[PDB]
Amino acid sequence: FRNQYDNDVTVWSPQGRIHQIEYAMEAVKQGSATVGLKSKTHAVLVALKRAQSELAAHQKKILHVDNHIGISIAGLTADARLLCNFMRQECLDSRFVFDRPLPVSRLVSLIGSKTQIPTQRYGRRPYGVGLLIAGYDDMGPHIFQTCPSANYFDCRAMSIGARSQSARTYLERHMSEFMECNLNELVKHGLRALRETLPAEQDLTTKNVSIGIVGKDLEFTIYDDDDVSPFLEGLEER
Amino acid sequence: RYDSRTTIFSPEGRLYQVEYAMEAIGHAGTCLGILANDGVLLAAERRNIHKLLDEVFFSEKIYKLNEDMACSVAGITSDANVLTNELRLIAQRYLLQYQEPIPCEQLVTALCDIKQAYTQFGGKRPFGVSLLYIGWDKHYGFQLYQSDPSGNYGGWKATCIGNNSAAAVSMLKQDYKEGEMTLKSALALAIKVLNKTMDVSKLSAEKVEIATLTRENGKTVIRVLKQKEVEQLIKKHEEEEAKAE
Amino acid sequence: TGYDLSASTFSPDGRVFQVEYAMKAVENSSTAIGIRCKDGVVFGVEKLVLSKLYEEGSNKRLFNVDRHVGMAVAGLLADARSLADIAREEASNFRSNFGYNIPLKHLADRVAMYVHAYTLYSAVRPFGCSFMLGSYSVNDGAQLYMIDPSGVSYGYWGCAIGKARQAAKTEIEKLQMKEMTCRDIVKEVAKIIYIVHDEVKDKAFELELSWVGELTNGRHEIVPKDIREEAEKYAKESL
Amino acid sequence: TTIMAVQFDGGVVLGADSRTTTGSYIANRVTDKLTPIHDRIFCCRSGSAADTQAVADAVTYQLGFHSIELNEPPLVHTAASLFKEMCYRYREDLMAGIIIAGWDPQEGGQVYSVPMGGMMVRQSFAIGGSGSSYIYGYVDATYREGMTKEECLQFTANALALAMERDGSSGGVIRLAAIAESGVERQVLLGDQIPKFAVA
Amino acid sequence: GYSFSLTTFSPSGKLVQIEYALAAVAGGAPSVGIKAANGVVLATEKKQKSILYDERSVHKVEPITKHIGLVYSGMGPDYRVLVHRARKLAQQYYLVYQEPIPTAQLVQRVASVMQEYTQSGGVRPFGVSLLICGWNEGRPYLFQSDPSGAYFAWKATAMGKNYVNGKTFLEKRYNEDLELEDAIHTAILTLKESFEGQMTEDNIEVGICNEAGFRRLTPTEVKDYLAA
Amino acid sequence: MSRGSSAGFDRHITIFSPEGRLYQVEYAFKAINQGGLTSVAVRGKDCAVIVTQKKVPDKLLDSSTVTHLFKITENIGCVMTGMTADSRSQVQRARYEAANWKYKYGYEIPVDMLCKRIADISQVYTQNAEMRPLGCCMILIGIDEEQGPQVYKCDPAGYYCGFKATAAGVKQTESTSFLEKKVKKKFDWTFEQTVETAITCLSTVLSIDFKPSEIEVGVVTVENPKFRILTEAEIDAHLVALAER
Amino acid sequence: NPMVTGTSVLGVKFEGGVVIAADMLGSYGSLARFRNISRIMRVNNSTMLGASGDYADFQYLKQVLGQMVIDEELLGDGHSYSPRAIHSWLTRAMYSRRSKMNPLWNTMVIGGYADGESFLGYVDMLGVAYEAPSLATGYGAYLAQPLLREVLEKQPVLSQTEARDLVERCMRVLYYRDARSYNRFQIATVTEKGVEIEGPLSTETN
Amino acid sequence: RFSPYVFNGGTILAIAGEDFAIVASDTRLSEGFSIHTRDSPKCYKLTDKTVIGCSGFHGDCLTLTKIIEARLKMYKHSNNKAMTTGAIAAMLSTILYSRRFFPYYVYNIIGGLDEEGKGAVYSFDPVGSYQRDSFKAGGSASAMLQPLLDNQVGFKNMQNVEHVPLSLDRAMRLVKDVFISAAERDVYTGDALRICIVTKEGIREETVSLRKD
Amino acid sequence: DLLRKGFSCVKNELLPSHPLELSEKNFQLNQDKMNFSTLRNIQGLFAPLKLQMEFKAVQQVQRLPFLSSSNLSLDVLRGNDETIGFEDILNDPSQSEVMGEPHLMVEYKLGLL
Repeated sequence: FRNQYDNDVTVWSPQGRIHQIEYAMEAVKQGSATVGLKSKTHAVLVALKRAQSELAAHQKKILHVDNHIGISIAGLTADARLLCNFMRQECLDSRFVFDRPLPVSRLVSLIGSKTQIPTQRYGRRPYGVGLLIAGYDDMGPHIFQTCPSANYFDCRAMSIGARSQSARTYLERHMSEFMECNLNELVKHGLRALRETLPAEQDLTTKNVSIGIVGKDLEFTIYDDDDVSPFLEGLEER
Repeated sequence: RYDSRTTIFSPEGRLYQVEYAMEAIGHAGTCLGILANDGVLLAAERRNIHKLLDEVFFSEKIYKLNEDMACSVAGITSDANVLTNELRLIAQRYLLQYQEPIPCEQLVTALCDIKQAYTQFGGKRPFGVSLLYIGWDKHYGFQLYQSDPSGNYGGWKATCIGNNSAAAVSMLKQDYKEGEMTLKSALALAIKVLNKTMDVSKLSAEKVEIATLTRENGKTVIRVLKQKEVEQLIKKHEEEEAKAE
Repeated sequence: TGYDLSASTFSPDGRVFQVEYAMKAVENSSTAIGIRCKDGVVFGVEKLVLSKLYEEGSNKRLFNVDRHVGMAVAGLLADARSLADIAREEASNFRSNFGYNIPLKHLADRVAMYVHAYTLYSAVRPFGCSFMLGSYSVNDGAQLYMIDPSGVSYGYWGCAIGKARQAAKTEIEKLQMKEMTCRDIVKEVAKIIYIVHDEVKDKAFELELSWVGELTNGRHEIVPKDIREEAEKYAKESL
Repeated sequence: TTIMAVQFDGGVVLGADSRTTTGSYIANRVTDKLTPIHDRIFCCRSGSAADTQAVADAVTYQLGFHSIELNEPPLVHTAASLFKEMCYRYREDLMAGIIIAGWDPQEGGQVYSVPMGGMMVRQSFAIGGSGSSYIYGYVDATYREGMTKEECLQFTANALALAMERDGSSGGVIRLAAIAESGVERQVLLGDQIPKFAVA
Repeated sequence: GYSFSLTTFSPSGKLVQIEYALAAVAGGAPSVGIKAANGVVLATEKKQKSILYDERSVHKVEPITKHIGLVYSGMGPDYRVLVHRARKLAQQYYLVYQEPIPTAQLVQRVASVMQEYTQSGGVRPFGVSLLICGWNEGRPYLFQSDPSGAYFAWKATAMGKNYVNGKTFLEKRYNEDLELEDAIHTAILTLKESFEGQMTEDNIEVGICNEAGFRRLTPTEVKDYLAA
Repeated sequence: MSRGSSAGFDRHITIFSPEGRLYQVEYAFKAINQGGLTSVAVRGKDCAVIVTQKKVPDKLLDSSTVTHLFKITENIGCVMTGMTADSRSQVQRARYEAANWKYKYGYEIPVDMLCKRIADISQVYTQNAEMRPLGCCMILIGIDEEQGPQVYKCDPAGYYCGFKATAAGVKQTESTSFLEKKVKKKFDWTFEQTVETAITCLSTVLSIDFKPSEIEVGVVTVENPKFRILTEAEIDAHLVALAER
Repeated sequence: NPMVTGTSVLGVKFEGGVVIAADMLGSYGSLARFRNISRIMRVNNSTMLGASGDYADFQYLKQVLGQMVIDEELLGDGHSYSPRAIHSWLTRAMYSRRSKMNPLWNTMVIGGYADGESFLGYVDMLGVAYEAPSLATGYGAYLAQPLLREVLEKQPVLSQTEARDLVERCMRVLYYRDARSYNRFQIATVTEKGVEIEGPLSTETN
Repeated sequence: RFSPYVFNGGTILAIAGEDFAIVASDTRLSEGFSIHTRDSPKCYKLTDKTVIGCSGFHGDCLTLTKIIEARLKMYKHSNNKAMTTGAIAAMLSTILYSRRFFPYYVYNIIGGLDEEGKGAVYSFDPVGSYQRDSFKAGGSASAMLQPLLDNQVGFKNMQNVEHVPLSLDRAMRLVKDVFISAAERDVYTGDALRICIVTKEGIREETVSLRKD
Repeated sequence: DLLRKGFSCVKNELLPSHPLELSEKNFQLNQDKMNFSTLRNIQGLFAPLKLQMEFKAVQQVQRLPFLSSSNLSLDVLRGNDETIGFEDILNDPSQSEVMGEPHLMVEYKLGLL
């Protein structure tokens, strides 16, 4: 009994509720699992590449943004690539003007505003992609996750995408011991978190995991295929 | 698929908005024009038959666009006013460019371009006005032109637009001395046509707006026929049909 | 019904429904109370911890819109944050044009008309949030104003917006807020928040305070922590 | 053109000459250079007449609107800032030097001295216009603190007389205005009343 | 169906939205205009019935220039906008040509403005039909402006509610021979034929236009006229 | 583009009813009644007075800052009835227009010109496709110089008119009847046969006697032509003057 | 073209912070019109600023540059405009204003102490920006920069007292040998504790 | 009434060998008859294999070096590789020409390794006509430096001399000596000498002293 | 690099024909900015947003650009319904005196070209 109200984003349901935003959430549940835990010194983004095509190189979840900011996308590729361009523009302008790396906690607010603007005007759709922002600045690592609802959260660990509730449960069960970890153990925890989403019949191969790390002295470096062998090896069986 | 937006092709090819635009024409006053060897006339039915009206000034459907060519309207009269203003402005613009009076086809096509632009990119009501053009130019001499809200047009030797158009055109096809008629022979023919397309009411000079165009002494003459000439033409046709018995 | 698909539509009985859904939208968000006392105004929200993974301080609802002006919101976080950003620009413009700080009563009228201006067009939709502006200055004492999604701006001694505004208002009516100081008011604020909170559905919230007034030299601030724990405790033994 | 203002205890006293030259000819000799921005706030206009007049009218527009919106008498500093904005954005196209001065409940008598260029600075006494150069020294030597209304008026009249006798773009009658809490008490010093100093 | 757009010709090809503004005018307050041999009278019917309403404030027979005045029957605010832009048009013409605007030209321009709302989409046609009086080199002028943008020249006509019977009443009551002093009286009779409330002092507003220019009758003069 | 004209006779603003009556305008009139407040304005020959309810359905609310009497300019004041946000927006528009008039024409705007300007602005809303009439009616008062004391009233339709004494709100028609009986009967109303008239109207139409906290009075007089809001004491003084006999 | 100008701003690094100074006067040409204006800003809790040239443009900068500091401090994240960041932003602002042929007629001296390392930057009307242990503007660059550089080349690291005294001596030199100068100058000193402006300071000479 | 330009002085020099590309510049920032500072190097590091050195108006030097760095980052983002030397030179020519009617009063010389690792030097002009040269000098002292480089590197006007390939050590000796000579006669050159040695193993910087007067 | 339209260039022109060229030609936008700054500074951001928001939907549907237009509702939204100036009498758009092909002029209005 709400078919008239769930078509345009500028129409409140007679329950105090915008159905279009809630439908924009449902795009995030169509990507693929990706995990963004952090430690006291570093922040990592473990993502699972899409094995939906075959014989064709998988999509590119982790995206370089700046020397100290990296993102992981779990939504519409169009909106993801449209937001990453804006992010790059903001960081470039910040380094051009103030000659300082743009702090993560302000770039995220800029994202929030820019993604809120379409949520209110007619003839537009909310940005149907959820981000995972790993960054380092004067206050150490940060992990911010963005929703299509123009609502950004500050997270010590989060997973978004298909079946990400399993990863969230696992991280919630192991959040305490994340602050004190060397890079190896942090990446192993993230790999395990991504692993608890997959069906038990498949394991994390080197062709579908895309670790990307930033921290104190390490720039945001994306580790693609076989190069992720050092991180992935030593991972115990379930 | 249906009657909306003036920019939708029905699933059968027909622009329904324009087909409806060419429906209001079927209600306005009958207007016809006849081409003769030595001149052009443009007769029209003045359906403001109410007696309290004034200002018989030169026209109610017979406008003059420039020194050479004149116009007649049919349909939504306000859009007709807009179109006549645009025609006068276009004619003056061409005269400003080339310092010669505009050839009739030039102006007819210039207007039809606008009228078609309204049956395309838009969202606005197409002009529900069908016109008639009479004029002269050195390129082809006497010319007569028709137009539809669709933006289509064509040169006609003798035509009629408005109420009872079909019967008028049928009689004109069967009745025309094509290529070898003088002026007021065509005037008698036009009176016969209007006598065909009466209402119940028999016509009189209070219900007719004949106007004529003439090639004389190097200057073009558009004199709207006055009372006496029209009544005399009416008696003439009346006797002619009387002895036709 | 049928007259509720756009803000530019009056119902046959004369009610713009697509602003009354917005005023009924804020009842989806958790409560937020702000009390005005002799020295200043103190806020407090039943901030929901959606999951334990979130940092202590994500989803803040106590934005600072200017040095001397606070803000506590309720409703859609995105739209409320956008309005907080808009108010941050009114204060800046007023300072740039007239040198001194923007009066609170003027700021609440600068923004309320903005929220209203989105409530009379078919293109845009009304804001789905309500918020309280708080401030203090020696010239004019402490002021508190509230803006519903409809754009109505009134000043309040005690205010409460959220899914349980009624219980919160009932409990606020039990204080002589005109005769108290922030030091003694924060304790009562925590008491109200725990009294009004419904635990059965909303475990794991995070009480979040802020005051501005005489005791902080008229500058908006999140409450220093030790005070937050003393208020947390005080609300606990009372419950 | 020797507009002048002094802040006394509890209010301000303005002062101006009345002479609008268009070269060496005296186009207008009873000009009122004390345009009232508000009920208790005044400006003094120096420079090109048109620019100052237009700026004063624009400022009184904006300030009346602002006062209505705030439902309070405006602060003198608010009018000073409004003058500063217009005189600074269009600093190239304007030749205005304004001596905004008035009274408001909060800060008492204030004298701001927006010069040609867009500065806004507070002064215990502010002078401007072409003839002010010939009385800089006098006002520096004679000004004291805590002056009452009456001796402030006498000081203003003396300074203006000294300027008008020397400068050619300054002369005529001396228009004064003693703004205080109660209200403005304007006066015009004309003919004999102008202080005279014995020429050698 | 099809009665929603203002830009959708019916299958019968007749514009239903303008069809409706005519009904709004026909549901308005009656107005009568008469061309006498040396002048024109416009008289209109006042709905300011309650004693609290004032006459010192709002007027219906409202002037354009020294020699042109209007009267309407329809929606008052739409009138006020139309009269404001008619004043614009008259002054524009007077600046361009140092000449008082001819009545016919003002009618044509106002009619064009009115039509410009009939075919735009996303607006509505004016809910008023105007009656315009004027005096240009020694002959009176009277025009009626249809909301579609059409304009007509009338020797005498009635408009607003109950106009068809006012149109018929003017039939066997009008001719060349009537002149302004008698035109006033016959227009008054035409109004009270359907006044429904037995007029007094200011139940009506009357305007005249001879070479002394357009002039609104003061209530005392109307009172003089209602005496007979 | 915009959402589109909602399809329906009463769905949208510019669409016309079959007998040519805008509906959203009349729903806007019936939106005035939201709130329950009603207002009364009367004038003698040397004073104009506006009186309205002050209903505060709570005690947390700062009664000082809740109000409906706004000062447009120093000589012009208004009382707004209807939906509050639109009322305050229209107050902003009034203040801006009145200041602009003085800026452009060099003298204080007369009350009639202000009411006419705002009626013009409000009518425009009744002609476009997403603007909405403000569900709030204005009642201005003031003295210009010589025209006399004036009391005017706008409305969402864009209409405005002169009133010797008017009212607006829910209990409006009955107030109109009482006020008509008032004006029929005796009309000196110097300053006292004034406000006792307005307060008596408001009470007799509404309920038993008011007490000074529920009444909001603003006055302008010929020898004091500045909008003064009467304080809680002097309003109470007039209240006992009702009681004192 | 400027109308009311300021003469000179001096600034010298020292161990623990940065001290800068500028006299209090605005010249309306050859005239000392305003004799109590201040030409030293405290940007935030780590960076001050001084400026010479048109004073109205300096006030415009005070309006703008001040405003960004509030705009970030309301956010309450904790990142703050480091002194180098303000210097870069000012450089960009004046280069942009120059490129439109509407220059901000000023020559600032940004000084600040953050992260244990002092900072001293120079920006002029044309966007010529650089860093140096000692700065000077106007005829400060001819009459005070030579003494500052002479003292610095022998001893490269100065204490607070020696730096303040060196600035005072340079101010005496400027007061003697600069036409558009006044004997009432302000000294602003930044350390770990925060910006500190003493004034007015005279020059009691023999 | 407002000179949008001012000459800050400064000299640059580049040499392209076989495995290296020297870029050197004095570090004196001047204006009219004053020394703003003595420690303002005029060589900036762009990429691990390419070094730019600008001279002339310092404001445009700063703006241009920041625009260039931003453009390298944009190229890295869109194309997913660090720019080659030739690509950077072509970009710089385009950037300089975009202000043809408000020129960047800067003289630029690109020194670095091309795709195959051999040295390459590109010399520009204030509006972006670039070309490949084996060596170059620009700025105030360019007129003093270029003839000597023609003699010693290009072996111009000498007869019966073995054309030894230019070694890195001899290149350093030559650059240091030519700037020692230049500091003597040119007033805009001195106070230090920042030399960047662009090799396949990175970019290592040597700095020596000149006449301080 | 084309023509058949007057080689749309004007690059030689650049500099205004007069200090009163661009300012007087676009004083409409200049007055818009004057009033908006008057309203942003004192009234709010809501009032300029309203004025932009309305002025958008008074121009969207008046008439196609190749025909003359009156723009009524815009005039009584700004004070121009009783203030008439030099832009109303000199070269009125009714007799625009220069026109192109209808279509080609109605597309750019939205911006196809």
